[PDB]
Amino acid sequence: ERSKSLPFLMKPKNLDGSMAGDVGFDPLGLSEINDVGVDLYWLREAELKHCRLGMMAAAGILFVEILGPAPGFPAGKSQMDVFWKVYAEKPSLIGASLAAIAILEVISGVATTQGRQNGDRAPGDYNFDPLGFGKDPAKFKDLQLKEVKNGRLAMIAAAGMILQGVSTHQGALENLS
Amino acid sequence: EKSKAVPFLPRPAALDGSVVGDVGFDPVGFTSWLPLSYLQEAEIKHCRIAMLATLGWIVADFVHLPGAVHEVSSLAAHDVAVKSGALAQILIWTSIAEAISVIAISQMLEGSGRQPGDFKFDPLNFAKDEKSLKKMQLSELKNGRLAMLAFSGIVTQAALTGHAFPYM
Ligand code: CLA
Ligand SMILES: C/C(C=C=C1C(C)(C)C[C@H](O)C[C@@]1(C)O)=C/C=C/C(C)=C/C=C/C=C(C)/C=C/C=C(/C=C/[C@@]12O[C@]1(C)C[C@@H](O)CC2(C)C)CO
Ligand SMILES: CC(/C=C/C=C(C)/C=C/[C@@]12O[C@]1(C)C[C@@H](O)CC2(C)C)=C\C=C\C=C(C)\C=C\C=C(C)\C=C\[C@@]12O[C@]1(C)C[C@@H](O)CC2(C)C
Repeated sequence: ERSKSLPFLMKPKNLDGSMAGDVGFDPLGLSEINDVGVDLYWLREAELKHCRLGMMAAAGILFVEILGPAPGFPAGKSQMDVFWKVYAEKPSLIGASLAAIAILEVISGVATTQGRQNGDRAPGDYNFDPLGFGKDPAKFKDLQLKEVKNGRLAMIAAAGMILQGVSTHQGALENLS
Repeated sequence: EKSKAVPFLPRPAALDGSVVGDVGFDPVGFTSWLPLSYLQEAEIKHCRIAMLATLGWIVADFVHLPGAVHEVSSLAAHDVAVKSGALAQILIWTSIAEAISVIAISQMLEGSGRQPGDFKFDPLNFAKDEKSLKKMQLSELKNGRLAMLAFSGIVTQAALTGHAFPYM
């Protein structure tokens, strides 16, 4: 009856055990929202998209700062400020990436709403397993848990890197030391 | 359910299997409120127009017709051809063809039996049975889509950088 994460709180009604990373940590009861097209399905899809985006962004920042930029690309070690140097010399790359992300996000929203309507697609599912790393069950749950935990950690990390780069105008590991 | 192209999206519910080049790609559901034959005709018309346009752009940046008016790049050829009246002739004959097309598409939508884009233009055969016709229709659709995207890229690159045939 009590949430596993917060023993002083009752179990959130909509979070039983199903989703990976579920420990009952919903103090504000946001999982019970059923308005403005927002429900547990939409919240989970948003959480998974945030997890994946944060993982990609944190990996990119760390890669560029440690191993350096790719040939022909600007340096500076400040990832929040090197973006304007890339846009100053290769605006077409940024524009094409933005257009591609826009199209993919329109497709993602359509897929999310459709799967919410005629329930056949789990939240965050895009059938993207080209290498077959999660075919069999009893490993899919473990992979989902790993992805969720890594994505939450990378969300926090990427938000921290964004704020550090905006404020200190220095690199992430530069702030570290 | 679970359209072939986008495996996580539902089938567009208007494209089951009985159209050439039908991989179930309609995420925004254009076929849900527009006739399928109308959209097919529009797509095939775009394919043919853009194939001709890409070939003409690339060729005219290499080979020029005799005369001083034909000595401009394809990027600047529009303002020269419109002034000389060269594009007026193309406009006149294209308008004639498109009025006949108005009649044809109206008849196709109101029964008839004319397949979308089927003008029966076939001096040579190149398509003897149903299988050959289907294969060549798929080839035409794929080549036309590729040429539409290719002309888009060619025009955008040439406008961005006023370069010759290599528009990099
Ligand atoms: C979308 C189709 C299209 C359009 C609008 C244009 C437009 C133009 N072309 Mg052009 N061209 C095209 C296709 C096209 N071309 C193709 C496919 C080729 C390859 C043979 C060429 C080869 C070409 C050359 C070599 C030159 C031009 C030039 C020009 C410019 C002025 C003279 C002229 O009209 O061309 C004259 C066109 C030709 C001599 C060949 C056209 C052959 C046609 C397109 C193929 C048969 C299709 C058939 C007749 C369709 C019937 C239509 C129906 C309604 C009845 C003008 C901007 C001239 C210029 O100023 O260059 C900058 C020039 O020197 N074009
Ligand atoms: C209606 C809609 C879409 C939809 C739909 C459909 C289509 C109807 C389908 C469904 O049926 C429903 C629904 C709702 O899904 C809404 C669209 C979404 C919006 C409104 C898009 C918002 C995106 C904004 C982002 C993601 C911007 C991020 C900015 C960053 C800046 C980066 C910086 O580097 C910059 C530039 C400068 C640097 O110095 C430092 C920083 C600041 C870090 C980080 O990235
Ligand atoms: C949109 C795009 C790029 C957009 C870039 C933009 C907006 C950038 C704009 C800017 O930089 C400028 C210009 C100047 C700056 O000052 C301002 C900004 C704004 C910064 C590229 C698309 C590029 C699109 C591309 C490359 C498409 C390739 C498509 C292929 C290969 C298709 C293949 C098929 O069609 C066939 C062949 C057969 C079919 O049946 C099957 C498939 C597979 C679908």
